[PDB]
Order: sequence, then C-alpha cells, then structure tokens
Amino acid sequence: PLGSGVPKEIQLAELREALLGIPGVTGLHDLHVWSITSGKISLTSHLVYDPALVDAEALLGTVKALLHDRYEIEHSTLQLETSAC
Amino acid sequence: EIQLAELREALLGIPGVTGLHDLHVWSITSGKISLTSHLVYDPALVDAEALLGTVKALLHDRYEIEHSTLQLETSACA
Ligand SMILES: [Zn+2]
Ligand SMILES: [Zn+2]
Ligand SMILES: [Zn+2]
Ligand SMILES: [Zn+2]
Ligand SMILES: [Zn+2]
Repeated sequence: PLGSGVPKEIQLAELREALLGIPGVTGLHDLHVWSITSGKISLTSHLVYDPALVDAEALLGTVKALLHDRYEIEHSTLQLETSAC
Repeated sequence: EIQLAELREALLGIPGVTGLHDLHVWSITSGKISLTSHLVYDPALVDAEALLGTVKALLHDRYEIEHSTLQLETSACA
C-alpha cells in the first residue's frame, strides 16, 4: 500500500495506524521508510509495547509478518521498549 | 545467477523428499525469480504441510523467491 516511488506521508499515516493497531503496541516514534533500489523498501522504527499484554519476541514476529506480507518489506529494524525515549 | 544443479541437490537434500521433476525456474526483467516443481515425498517420514513450510523457507531465505508453486505427491507422475 506504499506503492512504487517515494512513499507519501498519508501512506505512512496508514502504516502508523497498522502498527499502532497491533495488540500490545502502545506507542510509535522515529519511523524511517526509504527505497535503496527500485522496488525494495526498508523500515526502521521504535515500538512502545505493554509487557503485561505481549511478549517482545512474539510482538517482533507479528510486526515482521505484517511488514513482509502486507507492505513487501524484507529489510526492517525495530527497537521494542516498555517506555518511550 | 542460480545454479539449477545445486538447487536440485538442495531440494533433494531436505529430509522426507524422495524425488523431484518438472522443475521450472524463470526471471521477469524486474529481477524477481519464480519457481514451480513437483516434489515426491515419503508420508511416513514427513507431513505435507510441514515439508511445504520447509521448502518455502529454503526458496525464500536462500534464493529470494516470493512466487512459487510446489506439487507435493507420494508417488512420481508417469
Ligand atoms: Zn530517526
Ligand atoms: Zn520475502
Ligand atoms: Zn524510542
Ligand atoms: Zn514442465
Ligand atoms: Zn509429478
């Protein structure tokens, strides 16, 4: 849903909602989405989660699946934390 | 570039796989690589769904193949 070419801020807005919509996720900041080559899209982000609701390793698996299966993102780096920076 | 001989060995090297035929590997000009194949397996040794998962992982993680169609069968085609 980010399409070919430079991702728009309104497509990133929908990507933010998708990540914030995952059970256990409380927060989201320092989102980076860019294209290195034609087609390939990379993502880095900080994710704030409730450790009482979801396990870190489990949440990481759920986010990787969403980013890969929906957005076709192979190359991602996600910092999971219990409180925002 | 993919070595098909080495790809065949990799698939035949998976525990439970007894046979391999009708292998198709081709590239569209965007670079994306597709694969179709018939895979003969021993149902006493491995579960179909489990084997399918193992083959998809190999094709994705080693060969960067997203687009694949694999026919799992307990005996080879005539
Ligand atoms: Zn940043
Ligand atoms: Zn992939
Ligand atoms: Zn942070
Ligand atoms: Zn054929
Ligand atoms: Zn066959």
